Amino acid sequence: MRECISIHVGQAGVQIGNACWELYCLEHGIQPDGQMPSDKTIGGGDDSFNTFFSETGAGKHVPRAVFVDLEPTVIDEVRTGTYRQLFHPEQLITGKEDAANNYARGHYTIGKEIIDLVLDRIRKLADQCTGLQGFLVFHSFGGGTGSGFTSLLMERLSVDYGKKSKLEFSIYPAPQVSTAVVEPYNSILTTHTTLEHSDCAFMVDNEAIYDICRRNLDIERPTYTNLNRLISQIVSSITASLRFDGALNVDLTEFQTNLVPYPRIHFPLATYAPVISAEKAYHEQLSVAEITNACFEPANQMVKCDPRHGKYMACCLLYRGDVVPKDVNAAIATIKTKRSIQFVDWCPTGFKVGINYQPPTVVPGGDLAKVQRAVCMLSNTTAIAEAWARLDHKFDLMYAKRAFVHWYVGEGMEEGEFSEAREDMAALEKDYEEVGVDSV
Amino acid sequence: KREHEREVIQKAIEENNNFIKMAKEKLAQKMESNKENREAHLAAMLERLQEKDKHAEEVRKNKELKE
Amino acid sequence: MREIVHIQAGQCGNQIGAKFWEVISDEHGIDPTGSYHGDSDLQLERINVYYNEATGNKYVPRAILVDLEPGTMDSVRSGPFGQIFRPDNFVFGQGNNWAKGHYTEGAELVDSVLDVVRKESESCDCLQGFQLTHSLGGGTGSGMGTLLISKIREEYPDRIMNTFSVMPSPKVSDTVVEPYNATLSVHQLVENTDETYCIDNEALYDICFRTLKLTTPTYGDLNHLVSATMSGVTTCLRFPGQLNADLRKLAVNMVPFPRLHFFMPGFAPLLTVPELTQQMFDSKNMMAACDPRHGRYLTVAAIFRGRMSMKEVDEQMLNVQNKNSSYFVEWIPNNVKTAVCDIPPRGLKMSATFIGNSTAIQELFKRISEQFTAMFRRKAFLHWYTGEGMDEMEFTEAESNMNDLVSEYQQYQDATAD
Ligand SMILES: Nc1nc2c(ncn2[C@@H]2O[C@H](COP(=O)(O)OP(=O)(O)OP(=O)(O)O)[C@@H](O)[C@H]2O)c(=O)[nH]1
Ligand SMILES: Nc1nc2c(ncn2[C@@H]2O[C@H](COP(=O)(O)OP(=O)(O)O)[C@@H](O)[C@H]2O)c(=O)[nH]1
Ligand SMILES: COc1ccc(N(C)c2nc(Cl)nc3ccsc23)cc1
Ligand SMILES: [Ca+2]
Ligand SMILES: [Mg+2]
Repeated sequence: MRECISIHVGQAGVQIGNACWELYCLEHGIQPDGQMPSDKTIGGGDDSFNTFFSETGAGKHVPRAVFVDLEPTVIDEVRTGTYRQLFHPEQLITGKEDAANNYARGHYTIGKEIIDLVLDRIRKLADQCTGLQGFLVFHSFGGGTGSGFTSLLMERLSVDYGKKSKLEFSIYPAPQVSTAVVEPYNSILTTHTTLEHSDCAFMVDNEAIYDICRRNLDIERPTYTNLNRLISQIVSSITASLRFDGALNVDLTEFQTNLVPYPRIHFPLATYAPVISAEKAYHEQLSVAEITNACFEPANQMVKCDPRHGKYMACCLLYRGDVVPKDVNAAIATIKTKRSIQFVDWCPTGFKVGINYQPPTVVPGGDLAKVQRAVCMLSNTTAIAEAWARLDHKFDLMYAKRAFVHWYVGEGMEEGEFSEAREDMAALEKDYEEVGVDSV
Repeated sequence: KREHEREVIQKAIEENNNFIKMAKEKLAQKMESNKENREAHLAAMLERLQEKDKHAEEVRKNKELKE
Repeated sequence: MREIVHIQAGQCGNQIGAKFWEVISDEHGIDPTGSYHGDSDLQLERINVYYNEATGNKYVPRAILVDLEPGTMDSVRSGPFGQIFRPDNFVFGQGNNWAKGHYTEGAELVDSVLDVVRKESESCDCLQGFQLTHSLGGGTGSGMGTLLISKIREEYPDRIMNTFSVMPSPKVSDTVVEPYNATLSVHQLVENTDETYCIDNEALYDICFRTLKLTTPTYGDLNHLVSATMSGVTTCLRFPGQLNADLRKLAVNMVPFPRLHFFMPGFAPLLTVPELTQQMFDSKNMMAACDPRHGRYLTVAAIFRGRMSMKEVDEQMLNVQNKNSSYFVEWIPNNVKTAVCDIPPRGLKMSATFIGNSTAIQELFKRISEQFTAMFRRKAFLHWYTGEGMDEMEFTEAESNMNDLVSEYQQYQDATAD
């Protein structure tokens, strides 16, 4: 047992969910019809992959997942796509009017009309779990649905499932692929509302992913599909410990103990390597030392910021593939001498290491080269607050003139909700400053 | 020590319950005032549109008086 | 489906309405009979936004035709594609006076039009709202059109009201009461629409005369510009792309304050990707007779149609903003958004359509304010209106509200971040 239920919310969350579940099926040998020939446990089993897939008597392996959107367009492509047989129709939930890039419509006007149905569907998934561990919630900061409906759902989940674990994968906005000018408003509103209801949240900066596709995959102008194939690789690295068995496997919840020193400081920086084109991986094998080194190169981070000018409170390495502890320990030792890794004075400096032997998979027709070993680093660095600073500044430029605020007020929100949300963000930025100051 | 052990678990139950309780009350209050505020905004919008019908009736009346 | 209901009113409204339906029916592969003889299916993926589907695979525009004079209805039905419209959606009466269109003549007929609006609206899976084509200088499209907006807005207060409003110019029409009619309509539009495209007959003429070198341009010459623009600004409503645009998302992202909802459209060419961008931000390609360098951009939406390197579009749009950074308000970050669609308009391999919310639009309203007060401070011609029961205070108030719009546009042009 220890099941995990994934919840995919709004355009970004749904489409990233498509990439992730496709990759999971390839990693576990699950066909588009849901059949898994190597599973001799027909209709059940307590295997590692069963944390993410349930099984029917007919041998079908079904994602423990719900897709929710306030309009039908994006989820309809799942209903008619390559993996349509994978999902029971009740797992794919759509309204008719989206949030129109408006947090207040996602949280209140449109969102409140479908929230009870969404919790009914989630409840049906939970009732099939013998040991439910928690939820993984995928959404954008910037969309009206990803921000407003997600925070409504997180509030309702805290009520309906006590303090059962809730983790987030959150898409931080970038000008290169953003869709709305009010994304800073929606980001601050949802970050404020969700902060108490989330235990751990992985921010993915679309500009960082966009740059990695351009720099390392030689993609001239990356699309959502390019970004999502890379994002799903990072999500897969983080969830690999939950989905695979392993002597050196370390549970994600055990990394969380180290990553979260105070409830509000729960935003780990993810760095992933190697991201390399097929043309360049050819006759070029990257060693454990090389991919580990790449985790301390800021250009490989999921969030643009500079950990060299911040302090570390934790550092975790999640390896997959042909890796043994001896190579890892050797790579870390040289890195410590050669790199700018400053820890805060109140936490130990060792690196926590997990190794899963199943090597990374790539989606056919993708851009990533298939490699023998990969690593995702998860670090708690004060540097991640820069991303809050950039967003809070953009929020402030517009809010001082109250630009666009009438669209939220017209849906029933009050100005005090904006300032209350911005004050929490200011206090968050200050929390990150304080944890970095030396003890007395 | 046994007394302290059950007081610890009762305290854990009480905090978890109180958190659930306050979250439930917080959004119930939030959705209530959101519904009021949106309705007040729509009510004001109609009330000014209706004043436009009152004024349009008066306009036709004044035209009749001009005959 | 996210349906738009289209309404065209008065002399000008029905003319530009037909051309819009001609141009987008051609772009989506619909003939005058309503049948689909189309090459690609991108044309049909979002076709329900603007077309009702009929038995036998007929596509009927969700369009309603209105006029207080029966003549222009006949030309529409006789005009190209006249058989595509649903015959019940014609509503006609039996005089260039706003008061007659809004209060006395237009009121007599407005209840009948709403019945038709209701019928098309009740068949909608999820109504986005409405788009109205009309002139502000006549009597029917101007006066009755704005009455229809109020009555529709009363019944659909949670739908978006969008208009394509044609501003009068002495360069196109000599009727003296145009500045009165325009001012009275603007007074309505400021209060009762969410988005308005200012389609300026002055700019359309100036484009034809100077850019297109027509000594005497016709209403046919002017409307060819209008159809290209209307095709451009609706692109992201009609086709699948990286953004799921609809009328509400357009309003939310373009309108920072409720009253500042009057857009300058632009089109290019009237080419290279750098040139399209350069021309599109050029005053000579604006459909509203305003110079953007005389104001500042609150928000901008740009649409590139045709086949081209989107990498190059991205760089050129970043380039124009960096080099013209003074003309974009600094307190709205990233206020320019670009969309790209593969199908170009008819006759063009590449085009750029521009939608700007610029404080320079105040020049348009200032021009009308001059022509208005030139008459009102003489109390000239008021009898056409006070004879219908209107009060002087009403002209003062409509004048005063439009004066307020220009001040507000000037207030945010001068605002700064620090
Ligand atoms: N990485 C990635 N980001 C996406 C994707 N789709 C949307 N986004 C991001 O999400 C932000 C907007 O939120 P959306 O999820 O698209 O909006 P929504 O959730 O559908 O909510 P609505 O506004 O009501 O439609 C944009 O800034 C995009 O950068 C995607 O497929 N992959
Ligand atoms: N640009 C443009 N303006 C027009 C057109 N038709 C009328 N107008 C303007 O509209 C004003 C008169 O409105 P009118 O069309 O007579 O309204 P209606 O007769 O009630 O439908 C004049 O000032 C014209 O400048 C047109 O086809 N193109
Ligand atoms: C200022 O930032 C924005 C401006 C506009 C939009 N939206 C919703 C659009 N809607 C339509 Cl119909 N077309 C276009 C074309 C380019 S953007 C756009 C989004 C953000
Ligand atoms: Ca099994
Ligand atoms: Mg959406």
